[PDB]
Amino acid sequence: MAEVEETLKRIQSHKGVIGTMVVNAEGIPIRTTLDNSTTVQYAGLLHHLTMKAKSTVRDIDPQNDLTFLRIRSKKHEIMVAPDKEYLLIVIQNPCE
Amino acid sequence: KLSQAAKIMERMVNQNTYDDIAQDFKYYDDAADEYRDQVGTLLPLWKFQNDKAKRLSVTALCWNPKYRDLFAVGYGSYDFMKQSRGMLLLYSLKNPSFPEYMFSSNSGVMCLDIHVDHPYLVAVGHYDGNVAIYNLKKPHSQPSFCSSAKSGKHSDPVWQVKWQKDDMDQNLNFFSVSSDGRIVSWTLVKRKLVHIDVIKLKVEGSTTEVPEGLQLHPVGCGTAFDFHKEIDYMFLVGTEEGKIYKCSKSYSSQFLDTYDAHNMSVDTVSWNPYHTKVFMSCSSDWTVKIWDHTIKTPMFIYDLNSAVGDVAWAPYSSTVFAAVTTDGKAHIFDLAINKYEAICNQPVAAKKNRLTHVQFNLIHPIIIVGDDRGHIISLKLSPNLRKMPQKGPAVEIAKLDKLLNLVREVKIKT
Amino acid sequence: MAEVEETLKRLQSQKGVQGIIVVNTEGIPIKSTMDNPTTTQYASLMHSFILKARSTVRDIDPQNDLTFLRIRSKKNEIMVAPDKDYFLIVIQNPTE
Amino acid sequence: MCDRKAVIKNADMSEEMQQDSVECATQALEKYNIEKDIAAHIKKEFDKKYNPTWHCIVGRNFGSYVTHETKHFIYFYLGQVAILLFKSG
Amino acid sequence: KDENYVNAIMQLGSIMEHCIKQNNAIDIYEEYSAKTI
Amino acid sequence: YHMAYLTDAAWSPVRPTVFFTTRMDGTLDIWDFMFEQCDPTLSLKVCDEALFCLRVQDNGCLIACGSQLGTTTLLEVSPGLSTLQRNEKNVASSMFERETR
Amino acid sequence: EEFQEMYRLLSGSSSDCLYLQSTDFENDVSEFNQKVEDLDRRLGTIFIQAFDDAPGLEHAFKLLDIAGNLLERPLVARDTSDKYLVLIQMFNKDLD
Amino acid sequence: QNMDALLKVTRNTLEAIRKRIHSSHTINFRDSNSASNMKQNSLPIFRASVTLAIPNIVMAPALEDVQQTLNKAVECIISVPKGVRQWSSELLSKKK
Amino acid sequence: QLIVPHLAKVDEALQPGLAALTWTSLNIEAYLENTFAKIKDLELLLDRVNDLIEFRIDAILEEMSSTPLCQLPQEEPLTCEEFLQMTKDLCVNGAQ
Repeated sequence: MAEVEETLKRIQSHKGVIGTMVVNAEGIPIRTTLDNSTTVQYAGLLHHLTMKAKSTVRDIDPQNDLTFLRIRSKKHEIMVAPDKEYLLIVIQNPCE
Repeated sequence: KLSQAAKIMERMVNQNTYDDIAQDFKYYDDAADEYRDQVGTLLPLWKFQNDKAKRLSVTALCWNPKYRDLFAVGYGSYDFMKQSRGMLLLYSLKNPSFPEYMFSSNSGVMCLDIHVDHPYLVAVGHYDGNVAIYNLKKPHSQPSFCSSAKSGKHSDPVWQVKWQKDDMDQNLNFFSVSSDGRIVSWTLVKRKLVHIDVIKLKVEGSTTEVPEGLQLHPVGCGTAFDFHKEIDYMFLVGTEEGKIYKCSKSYSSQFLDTYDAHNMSVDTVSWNPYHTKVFMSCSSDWTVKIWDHTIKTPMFIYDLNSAVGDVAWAPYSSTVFAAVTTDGKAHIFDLAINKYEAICNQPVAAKKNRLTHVQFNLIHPIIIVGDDRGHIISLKLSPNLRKMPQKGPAVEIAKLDKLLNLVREVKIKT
Repeated sequence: MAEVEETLKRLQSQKGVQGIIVVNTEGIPIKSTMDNPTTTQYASLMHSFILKARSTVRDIDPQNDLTFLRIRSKKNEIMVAPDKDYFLIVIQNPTE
Repeated sequence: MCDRKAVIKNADMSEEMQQDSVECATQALEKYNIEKDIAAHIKKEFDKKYNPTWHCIVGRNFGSYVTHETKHFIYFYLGQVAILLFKSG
Repeated sequence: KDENYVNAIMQLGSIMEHCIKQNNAIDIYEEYSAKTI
Repeated sequence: YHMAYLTDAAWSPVRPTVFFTTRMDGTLDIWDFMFEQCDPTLSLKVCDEALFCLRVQDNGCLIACGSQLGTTTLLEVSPGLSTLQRNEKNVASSMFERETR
Repeated sequence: EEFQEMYRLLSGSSSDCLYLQSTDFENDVSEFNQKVEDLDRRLGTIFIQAFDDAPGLEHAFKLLDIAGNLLERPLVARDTSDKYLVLIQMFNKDLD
Repeated sequence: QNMDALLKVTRNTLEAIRKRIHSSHTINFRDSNSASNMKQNSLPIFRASVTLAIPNIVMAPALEDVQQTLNKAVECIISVPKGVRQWSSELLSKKK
Repeated sequence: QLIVPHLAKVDEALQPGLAALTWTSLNIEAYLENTFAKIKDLELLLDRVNDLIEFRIDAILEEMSSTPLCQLPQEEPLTCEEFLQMTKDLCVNGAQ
């Protein structure tokens, strides 16, 4: 837990990072650096975007799996990291 | 309608070719330096090359003053009877595989410099005596400004061009030196490249009257020149004859001082970025000489036993400089550590290969070495090569002043 | 036009790039350098994804708009930017 | 009072009860966050005020095909939350 | 409290710390006479 | 001192520093004494006959040159020679006072 | 204002600038004559550049009379001797 | 050049007439669904009235008069090069 | 085609220096000035002819070529009485 939070504070302390949260392979936050209502909306939408990215990987070829996801918009960049049971999603502004 | 998208991915196809390997060299050279006493090593980083300049010599190198990853490379031909076209290429550390901007010239590019206030403007001189001003914002390969016979040019190859502060009418200004002994100030007024002859180089002591009545006065071929850091009018001329002419902008007829520097061609004269009185000279005489502008005699002599192509001061401290030689060896010196020998001497290329130019990145601790076959190699200095001791330029001034005064005390006694 | 096709040839000649497809907003490819059936399922499946990626981002922020999308699978990263009425896909292997 | 502009797309009534739909949806959005209760509050207020049977759809991404009586249907955007109110019964 | 939360954060956080710097060091939005009439 | 007599002139109504001159050799000399003082900025061979009259339009863009043959040439000067530069009057005010002094 | 400050330092000095004692001729006149000749070659350089800027016979002679009473000094006479012959050469060109 | 330029006058005039007459019946469908009564997107060339004259329905003015007057316009367009004197060609096509 | 009499004089200007004259010759300067003057007279011939063709013949031919003989309105549909102006008035005025 101490090493877990040490990396996760380091991720937040990196340049341009707006907020970091962990959503599972189901759609619920675990820890967050934002408020509860904003994170839950971030958790349900981006996880369902993550498995849709995972779906886009497997119908291209079933032997392939998604390992990393960047979503750049007009304002920020959403950075999804898929694992077996967790998604490490980080909001970062590259312009900052 | 895909112009915006294709420009985004062109810049940013170069992500995993940058930051899988840019953070690599941040902590890749932390090895075996706690066991080595005072000898550093040059760490082999990436190699930059293009197919359009395989048979051309790298003749000028200059980092971008704004970007820590972008640098401009010029290609020429030092072989006098193998002259050819000249390439102007810009490489980014983001894209080691492909250069960011390609430019071409009819004559061999032998000098370039990037404006510090305007990193998108590069002034490039050639073998035919033309100086050209390329704009990086324009995607076209043509220079924005270019000298010619009608607009004023050199009749001899241009060997160094250096950007300068704007003139009395707030127009961009840069100076050029060439083998015709003419130091010309080039001014960027509207859409013209106006030329002003500042100093005409002449050789003293060899004005001999041929016995029918004509005096072809000897014209000293100019090779290298750099401006003083603080004094605006102060600059030096490194000549073909092995002489250094201390000169001023306001004195077009009289040199302020003359140093008998070397005995073959002085390739590079540069001022110390911290100490205002220290400049250095290298030549094909195999000796590397350090000088004070108030003293005729050279403070240090370093015989490298191979023709020193280029030298460059490091901007992190005033007592360390680098030298590259035609035998393929890169020499690193530190006066505070070794007043007589190189702290590092590693062959970065082959014996057949002749090194031409060398420069340092401004922030990242990585150097670039040019070549006579167009090769570019990146090399990170070891922590032994960037060892740090209060901070400030006056600290570096006082550090070199103690080294100056000690060698002054050497020459007073010895 | 000339700069657009030069960039397309430059992107195809980039190291590790396996794919370049120009698709409109419906899923129909326009310009492609490869075989059609791999091109078509590349066009159609992520047009379903870009309708989900843009909706998820705009669900988060009404005034935001999707500018870029990275789908890093185990073999490569699906590297693609929408542009007005079109989106241009670059299939680049970063290890190649 | 949030400054969510009522962007009316299709409002098939008179103008008076269009504002009642806007004001009640403003109250429903201020009082509730779950789209269940926002659609519930608009419908239960309209059932009490303008007789059974009303149906309200509240959400951010939905494509709706419903059949509604004349002079008894609105579809509008209040800020970003979309409200589909129609009478059928 | 499950152990699979620990190694997933270490594996993906190594990807995050490597790739956030990839967003930081590279800016994506960085956009580089008188004739006779 | 030119090799030919000077026959007409007209100031630029939009540029205080620009005046135009004519010769008997059909040469229209465009002068601008911030760029070059002792030499004209642009020299034009308008015709092979003697110019006699010269007029400039009020916007400073169009120039009419009349010759000895009763012909008139309409010339559109460059935007650099027909547009007021920033504080060009202030440049002219300083050196006119300096040269008067 | 910079010129006002340096003269204020001389005016505000505790020791008078008009301090006259023994052997003071060799103390400062050798430094004073050095500054006169340095200003002479600086003014001579100004006159030479202005002589090249002189566009005619009468204006060069007016400029010759502007910089008069100093060209009799041998060093600036050597500097201006060539430009007198240049004035000779374009008097020919005006006669032609 | 003068025949070619004059042919460009007639060919641009005749194309402009031909393009204007060639207008679709429903060419105002882009505005609204009731385009039968409203004026078209490109304005209709002619306006007529429909009335009954037992046992026939006669449109006024006559449609045959529209074709004849358009042909008379074409004839006077054809009559335009008759009034233009020609220079520097002996024979183009005037028999043998 | 039309300047071969004068180009023969230009051909009369160049030939003594190409074949008969040598570098040791002392009449080079007379040949230099004779060639320069005849080239200078050729410069005066070229610029006047270029002005009278690039603009004068071409633009007036272009100006009359761009004239539309039928000023087609878009504010009022043409009728039987309206189209008579197109047939008679502006058709004759365009012909003039």
